[PDB]
Amino acid sequence: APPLTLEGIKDRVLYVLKLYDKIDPEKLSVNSHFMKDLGLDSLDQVEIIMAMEDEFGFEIPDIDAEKLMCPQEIVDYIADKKDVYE
Amino acid sequence: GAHLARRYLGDASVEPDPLRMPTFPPDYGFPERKEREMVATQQEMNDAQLVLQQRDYCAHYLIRFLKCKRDSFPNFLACKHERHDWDYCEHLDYVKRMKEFERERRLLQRKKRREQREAD
Amino acid sequence: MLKYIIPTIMLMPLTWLSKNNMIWVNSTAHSLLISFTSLLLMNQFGDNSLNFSLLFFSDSLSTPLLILTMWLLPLMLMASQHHLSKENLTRKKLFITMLISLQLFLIMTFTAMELILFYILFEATLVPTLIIITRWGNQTERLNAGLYFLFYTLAGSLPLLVALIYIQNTVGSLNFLMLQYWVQPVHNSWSNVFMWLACMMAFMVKMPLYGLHLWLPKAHVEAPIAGSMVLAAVLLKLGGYGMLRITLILNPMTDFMAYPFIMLSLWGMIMTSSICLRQTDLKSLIAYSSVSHMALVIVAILIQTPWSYMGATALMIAHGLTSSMLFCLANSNYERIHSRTMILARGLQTLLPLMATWWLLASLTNLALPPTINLIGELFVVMSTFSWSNITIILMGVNMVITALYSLYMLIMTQRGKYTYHINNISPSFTRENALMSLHILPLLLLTLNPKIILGPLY
Amino acid sequence: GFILALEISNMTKNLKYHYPSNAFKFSTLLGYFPTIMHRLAPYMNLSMSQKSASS
Amino acid sequence: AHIEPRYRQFPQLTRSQVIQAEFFSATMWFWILWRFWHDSDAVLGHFPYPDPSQWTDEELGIPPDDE
Amino acid sequence: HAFFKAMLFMCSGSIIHSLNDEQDIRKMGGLFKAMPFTTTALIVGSLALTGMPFLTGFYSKDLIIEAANTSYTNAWALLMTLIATSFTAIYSTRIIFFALLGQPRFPTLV
Amino acid sequence: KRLFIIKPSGFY
Amino acid sequence: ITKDMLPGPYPKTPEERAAAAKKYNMRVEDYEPYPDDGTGYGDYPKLPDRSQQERDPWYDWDHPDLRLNWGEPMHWDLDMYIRNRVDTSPTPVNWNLMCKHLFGFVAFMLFMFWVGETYPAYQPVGPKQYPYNNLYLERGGDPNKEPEPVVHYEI
Amino acid sequence: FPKYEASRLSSLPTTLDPAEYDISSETRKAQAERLAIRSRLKREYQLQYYDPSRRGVIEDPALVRWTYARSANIYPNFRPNTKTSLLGALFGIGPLVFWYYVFKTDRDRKEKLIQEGKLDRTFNISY
Amino acid sequence: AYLTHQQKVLRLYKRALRHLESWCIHRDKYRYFACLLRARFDEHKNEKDMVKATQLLREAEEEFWHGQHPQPYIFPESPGGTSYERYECYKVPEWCLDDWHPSEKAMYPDYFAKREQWKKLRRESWEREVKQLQEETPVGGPRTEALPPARKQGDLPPLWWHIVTRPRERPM
Amino acid sequence: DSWDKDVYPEPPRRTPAPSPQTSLPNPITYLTKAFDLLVDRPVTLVREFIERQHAKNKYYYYHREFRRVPDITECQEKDVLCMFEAEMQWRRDYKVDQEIVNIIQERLKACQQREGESHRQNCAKELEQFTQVVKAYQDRYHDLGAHYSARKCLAKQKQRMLAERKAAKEA
Amino acid sequence: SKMELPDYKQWKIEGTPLETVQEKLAARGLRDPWGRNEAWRYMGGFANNVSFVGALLKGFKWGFAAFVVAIGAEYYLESQ
Amino acid sequence: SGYTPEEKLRLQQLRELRRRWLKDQELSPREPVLPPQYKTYRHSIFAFTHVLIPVWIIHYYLKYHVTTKPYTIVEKKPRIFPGDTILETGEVIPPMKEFPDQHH
Ligand SMILES: CCCCCCCCCCCCO[C@@H]1O[C@H](CO)[C@@H](O[C@H]2O[C@H](CO)[C@@H](O)[C@H](O)[C@H]2O)[C@H](O)[C@H]1O
Ligand SMILES: CCCCCCCCCCCCO[C@@H]1O[C@H](CO)[C@@H](O[C@H]2O[C@H](CO)[C@@H](O)[C@H](O)[C@H]2O)[C@H](O)[C@H]1O
Ligand SMILES: CCCCCCCCCCCCO[C@@H]1O[C@H](CO)[C@@H](O[C@H]2O[C@H](CO)[C@@H](O)[C@H](O)[C@H]2O)[C@H](O)[C@H]1O
Ligand SMILES: CCCCCCCCCCCCO[C@@H]1O[C@H](CO)[C@@H](O[C@H]2O[C@H](CO)[C@@H](O)[C@H](O)[C@H]2O)[C@H](O)[C@H]1O
Ligand SMILES: CCCCCCCCCCCCO[C@@H]1O[C@H](CO)[C@@H](O[C@H]2O[C@H](CO)[C@@H](O)[C@H](O)[C@H]2O)[C@H](O)[C@H]1O
Ligand SMILES: *C(=O)CCCCCCCCCCCCC
Repeated sequence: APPLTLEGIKDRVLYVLKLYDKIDPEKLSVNSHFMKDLGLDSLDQVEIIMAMEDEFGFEIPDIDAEKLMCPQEIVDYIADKKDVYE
Repeated sequence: GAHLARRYLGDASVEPDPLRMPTFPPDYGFPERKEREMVATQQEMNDAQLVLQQRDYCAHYLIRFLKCKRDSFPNFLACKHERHDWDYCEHLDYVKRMKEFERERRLLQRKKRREQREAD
Repeated sequence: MLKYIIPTIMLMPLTWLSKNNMIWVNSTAHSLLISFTSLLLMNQFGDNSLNFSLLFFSDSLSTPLLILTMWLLPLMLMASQHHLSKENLTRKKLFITMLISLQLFLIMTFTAMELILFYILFEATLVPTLIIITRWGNQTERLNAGLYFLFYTLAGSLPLLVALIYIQNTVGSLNFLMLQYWVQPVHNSWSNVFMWLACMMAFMVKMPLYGLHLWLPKAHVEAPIAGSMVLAAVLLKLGGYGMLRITLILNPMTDFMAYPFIMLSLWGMIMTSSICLRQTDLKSLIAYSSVSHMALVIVAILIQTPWSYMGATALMIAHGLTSSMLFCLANSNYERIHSRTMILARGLQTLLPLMATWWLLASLTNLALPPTINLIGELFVVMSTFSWSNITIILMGVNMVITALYSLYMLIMTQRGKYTYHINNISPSFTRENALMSLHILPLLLLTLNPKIILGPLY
Repeated sequence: GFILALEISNMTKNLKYHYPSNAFKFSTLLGYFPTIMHRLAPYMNLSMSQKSASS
Repeated sequence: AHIEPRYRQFPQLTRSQVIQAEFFSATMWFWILWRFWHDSDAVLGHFPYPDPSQWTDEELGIPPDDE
Repeated sequence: HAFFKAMLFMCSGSIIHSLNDEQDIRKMGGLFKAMPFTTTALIVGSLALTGMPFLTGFYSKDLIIEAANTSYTNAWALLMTLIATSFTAIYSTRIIFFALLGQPRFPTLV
Repeated sequence: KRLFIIKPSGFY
Repeated sequence: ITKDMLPGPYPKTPEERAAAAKKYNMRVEDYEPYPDDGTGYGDYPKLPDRSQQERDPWYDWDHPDLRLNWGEPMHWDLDMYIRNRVDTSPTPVNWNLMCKHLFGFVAFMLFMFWVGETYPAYQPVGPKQYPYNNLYLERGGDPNKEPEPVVHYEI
Repeated sequence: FPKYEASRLSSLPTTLDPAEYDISSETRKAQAERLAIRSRLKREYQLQYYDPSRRGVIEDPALVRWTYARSANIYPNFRPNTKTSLLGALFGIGPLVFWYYVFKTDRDRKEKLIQEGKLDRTFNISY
Repeated sequence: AYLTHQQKVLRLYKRALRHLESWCIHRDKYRYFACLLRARFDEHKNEKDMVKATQLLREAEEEFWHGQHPQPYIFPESPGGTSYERYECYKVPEWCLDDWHPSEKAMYPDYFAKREQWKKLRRESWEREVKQLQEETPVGGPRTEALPPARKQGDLPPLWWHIVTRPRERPM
Repeated sequence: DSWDKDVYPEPPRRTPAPSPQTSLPNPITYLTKAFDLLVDRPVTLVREFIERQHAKNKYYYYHREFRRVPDITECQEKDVLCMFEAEMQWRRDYKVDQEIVNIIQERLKACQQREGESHRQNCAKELEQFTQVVKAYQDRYHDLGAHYSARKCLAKQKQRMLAERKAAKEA
Repeated sequence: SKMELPDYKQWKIEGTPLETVQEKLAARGLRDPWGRNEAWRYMGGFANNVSFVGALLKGFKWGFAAFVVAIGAEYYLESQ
Repeated sequence: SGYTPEEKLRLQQLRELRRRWLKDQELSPREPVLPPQYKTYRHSIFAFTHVLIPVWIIHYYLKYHVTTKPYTIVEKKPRIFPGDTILETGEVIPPMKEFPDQHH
């Protein structure tokens, strides 16, 4: 497989969120909290994590998933599980 | 085939039993049956090492085919005519067995008529 | 036999007069040279045994057992010298002396031509074995294990002594050659039922027979590694060797006296193979494996046919090398993690690759993979038991299924899976340990090329 | 078989949800043979090994 | 390497891999059509199957119902 | 059987390798054009398995079936064998339909 | 980038 | 470990039930010995009979393969419940229904095979005929006895 | 929806167990102190597992109790009663008597046939 | 149960979506039925009576069990998946490098120089990590398996070695 | 050659002469010629060299002859010195008889392979000779047990002879 | 070497079965907010795939042409 | 529901250490520091050492050891067909008798 990079992971995490119709792609940043800034709820958060599992092809356990509330946290969680250090 | 439907779902008393056939004399209804002719001698099949199940009345065609097969090597597409001669002979043998089954059935049919008419 | 008795004795002065740092080097080197000369015993004839004197003879039954015995002494020395390193020097020399004295009693036991001389040496092995277990075992339970070992054996041996002396009074001789020509049939009577039992119970306890086996899981587990190696490889075979000899004078009464003991064995092996599936102690698992295998030897000896005697002889030799190798393999783990619990250290193939190969080879021989001599012996016994009664194929077949399950269960549990995280002292296998493993397996696999020398007198 | 298989395959693309049939589960779970045999037989044998033979 | 991965896009192909696949797909259909032409018997039947009901009683030696 | 069955397994290995060790057919799809040579071998292997005339499978399977319905044989066994031949074409179609046809259902990094 | 492969000692 | 930390006899009194539960790192409320039926369990805790395959895969076990934590009491039958052996996890289909469908399928197929052996399929063909008194000599018949002649005719 | 029938080898899913729901402050208290025991045992393990100077095996008393409970502790807690004696008789003597009559009966039949000459042994010369 | 009512509903949502995805297979069909399923969850989003909310959750679980896929999709490296624990045989603990022969270590002089620095960093931090844990833990041991960060400059987060130095997910 | 043709018979070989009915070349014919040149020839020379060395050092070994001693029938009971010789003789003849049955079994197996599909009729003589020898071997040695001896063999013979006398007495 | 991802604004459900789903959801008053995340599977070289019949007939065009050419050669080879 | 500040901070600090650890796993340019140490010819020495030398040994072994013992290599005797000529004796095998030469 082609190795992941922190910038590579971040781009795809933001890529997926930009294709979610409930997020404004112009108000979105790696630091956007899904509830406080983007105004989503928890049912939405489950779908976002579900979409990152499909994107990167591995499952995030529910106990871990519920704590990822901003795109940067998802980037950090994935890089940690895939041993991505750049 | 239909024969099974007649024997199992119908009346098996007038249906040949494949295990015990024939149940009539060979000459009944056949004044002077010719005896089947065998071309290949026992020694010839023995020396050709035919498989016992292959040493039937068509064995003389098989011997020709096997000899052609060896002599035409490596051309594994030759001997087609010899193979057909043996295949056709076996087809005629199978047809004979089909006739023997029909003769047995037609006699068992007759034997019932000749019993029903006598019975009444 | 003096060409083996005398040099075996000379090992004792050699060990005591060695430099303090050469006791292992000298004894191991010279016990190997004795092992080499033991091959001269294979001057066997088709008709006559090799009869040296009025005291000692050798035949195709005793010859392979003698060769196994003299080969094991060098291997027991290498296996021992690590865990005795801190031991006091004089106590180290005494430990080696017990092993040498055990070899001396064994090589004379397997070659004594007179049954009462066999009895005295058969019994003399108790002393060094008992001392080795109780003095140099590690746990508190070694003291109890020695008592069980001692009194289980003696409870059967003392009736044997009376029976043998009675046989000498009535026949006039206990020389085994004489017994071949002067033997008379045993006719039914309650008196002869108990003569038969007294002639066979001492040997059954040593095998051990199922029901009388409780001493062995205790003794084979509490002993130091060298003690376990000799207990499994050789001492269990004193029972089989004794039965093979004394059954000559028990016919035809063996016809119906064998039934209770064939039943205990046929069912016993399935019971003791099943036990191995739920064993938590690796050494205990191996010990219960020996009971399962020696059950076949008991059945083969009792049904008394030419094929079963060949199979019994092959099984005794093959089991000796395999069971000894397994104890040594488990000891190497124990010398690292200081515990016999099987589930404690897992995934060891990741940390000790070559030693995982030995585990595999030992496991395959244990489950009787053809054409190993383990399979050769086990197959010959099954062939003859089928003739004895066809239904025995069901019990033999089931045992072969269960034996594979526990043989590979032990391999999988210890060698495969994930390594235990907190165990961080798994040092790489030493040369001594690798050589010790290969000195079991290599001779065992070589014998496949020439199996006739381990098939006994009826070949 | 090809024709029937094609119709069955193409019907997966319709927007209709259908509760699984009993035969569907029987096929999917291999007739329950591994589910039953590989739990029952090991349990009986392994429990006997410890409770009766050993204890 | 010779082929680079793409993101959410149909992959890059080589000319060789496409041509070889077509050739062996085409070779399959030539073989089936070639054999079917010369060996249709092996699929449809090598010999006629006689209709036993079309056999006369004298062929089978079934005597008249009187005698 | 050795020929087309070993080929089928090597074709599945080719697909599994290309999708990062994915083995579920529900996450394949749209590979007919993306993996042309693997596709060709899979179709040839599937057709041979189902007894397509004059492929390797046909020269054994077809003779077996017509030797089994012309024998003196258990009727249930013959009927069960014939249904299994039909089922052979069904699961074969499953692999081709779900692995090769339709739209891709695999992750986005191709 | 070539990474270090952690293996148990093969020397012995 | 010391003798005070090893398994003991069946606990008779609530003070002994509290000592056993503490010894096994359990809550006294959760501690339940096996019944005191003389089978040799002593005070070893009776834990739920569930496979290790049933435990949470995502939790950080000290022994991930076993899915055990260091110090937690191990089930009496732990070695039977490792992930290589007996599985007790819930099934999509009820156990009793699973048995009915498997047994029912097998019994029906066996019944149908017996029927098919009673009503065999065969072709409308007479017996195959062989020459030379039915290959008497070839099949190993004695050459010193003249066999019962077998004659096959044309048709 | 037919209800879930739990078996020994097919346990009840937690999502269908009533005990999982309708939680009381008494149940949430039990869970809290269960989690405490696990947390205390974890800290004791980690303090040793992470120690740089530790080289060896972290001895686990729970493992030691388990292997001891399933070996040395069984006989001290054994009592000969109706249950153990009946089980011991059934599984100890039972099978031995059974296989005896199976083999004795089979071998008696065979010997009888051999005496009369009714057992085929034409090529049987290996035994 | 130690999961709140919220965590149970959210978990049931994800689990039911995954099993729905296994039935539907085709992405467009899945999107259609995932929105109908979302509408059902949104229909009782504001249910205030906890008793009625719990009963709704109970029924939803019963319905999920009836309608679950007998063979749901599992990610290959997830528990139960076809690649789960596939690479555990290649994960070798770092402490195995201490046993390497010197001739083996001489092949990677730069790697083992860095390794020594990490081992030095582990020794010199251990005492503070133990002390920090002692002084932040209430009497009677911790009540949770959570751990604190480092509170100072140069302090490392207590109990880090086996997190930081664990084997790579694809070691060989 | 090396073994006796009488002990190990082999019918005369009848290989048909090549009768090619094809224009194509026979690959086996050219492979055979290549085998003779590249394998048989160099191998033959290496052997001829070795045979030149064995002719320079010619020495002999012999087949042990065993004089006949009295059987166990002639031994006074419990007379070990005469019993020993008779017993050793009986054991030597037992091993030889085992090898005789092996020779007859090897003839039978060679015939079955040699005759191909015609073995059922062309190996009737070898089957008969095998049946007779196995019957004789069974009478001598079967059911004696692991502790077999000349004494037990005699008792088995006497029991058989007694039954034969009684059966004749019926006649 | 940064992997340049395609611009995200190019993925649109219009002209794909995802647009049909949105219409069937619009009738009931719902929306599919992830449709654009699936659109790449119905666009580009993944749009338009062979049917099952077409899959079997891969290579049938050239194979038949070779078959036609072959029998002509064989036929005339016998006649002449 | 997200991380608490303590949780976030611990993850932040572990992440720095883990990434530094992974970076240090990279090999330097000189590592490993090793100690001191066309088709036709390549395919020819394979045929020589793996086909010719073995067949030399096997042919020698079969010809001068295995075939010098009775019944070690037993061949099915050749099939003899009518019209064949025996090479050993020159005997001519008689042809089969005339068929009805029926064709269809
Ligand atoms: C693990 C333990 C195994 C135990 C095995 C038990 C085996 C039991 C063997 C019983 C057979 C003993 O042998 C038997 O002894 C009696 C002695 O009284 C002999 O019989 C003699 O005494 C009995 C009196 O009881 C008279 O009937 C008889 O007239 C007399 O000759 C029998 O002729 C003999 O057949
Ligand atoms: C520990 C497991 C216990 C399992 C139970 C085992 C029961 C075993 C009982 C021992 C055998 C007792 O039964 C024994 O049968 C044999 C025949 O085969 C008898 O043998 C004797 O009697 C037979 C006829 O009966 C005569 O040919 C001859 O006199 C002699 O062979 C013994 O006189 C008898 O004692
Ligand atoms: C022993 C019998 C041997 C028979 C051999 C017969 C000749 C072999 C033919 C190989 C075909 C090679 O040519 C290949 O054909 C296919 C199908 O037309 C072409 O594909 C064609 O259709 C597709 C879509 O419809 C287009 O994307 C493509 O641009 C177009 O050319 C390939 O672009 C071309 O590379
Ligand atoms: C021995 C090997 C034999 C191999 C036989 C191979 C298959 C033989 C043909 C099977 C049936 C052909 O398929 C028949 O025609 C067309 C496909 O062209 C199908 O038409 C289908 O097209 C679309 C696919 O885009 C489907 O979504 C739609 O549901 C359906 O109308 C018919 O539903 C089917 O009845
Ligand atoms: C092409 C295939 C060719 C081979 C076909 C073989 C068919 C074999 C059919 C075997 C059917 C046996 O399975 C049978 O199903 C019914 C329905 O659940 C079961 O019956 C069960 O289901 C319902 C309740 O859910 C009730 O009717 C009943 O209370 C219950 O027992 C039977 O207890 C079981 O015996
Ligand atoms: C009668 O000839 C006996 C044959 C037994 C069953 C054979 C099955 C053939 C089915 C024929 C139906 C036509 C569908 C192709």
